[PDB]
Amino acid sequence: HHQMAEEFVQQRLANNKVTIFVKYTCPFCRNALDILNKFSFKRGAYEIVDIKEFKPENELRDYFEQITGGKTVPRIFFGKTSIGGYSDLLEIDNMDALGDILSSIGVLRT
Repeated sequence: HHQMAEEFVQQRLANNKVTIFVKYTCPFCRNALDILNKFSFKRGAYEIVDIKEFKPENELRDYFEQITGGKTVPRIFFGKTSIGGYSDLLEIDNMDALGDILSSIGVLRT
């Protein structure tokens, strides 16, 4: 009668994969996606997850808070590890560390 938010999130994560959880309209979502969309990924190594597929929204917010420290999208995962949100990603990009991190975690098409 009820999928748990924890299962919804964790089923979509993998060790060598970037997963970003978004909503259709979320302006930091687009901004985040634009960063990631600069790169070409291996097959199955990048997934954009529409959180409107999960109800109730508050259960998924509460779970994101427990494992990422924030409630609202975008929520970005490099492997099974939470990176946080848009300004977290922007910070990595601005330091020019993002390409190296993406290389290390095995997601880039070469």
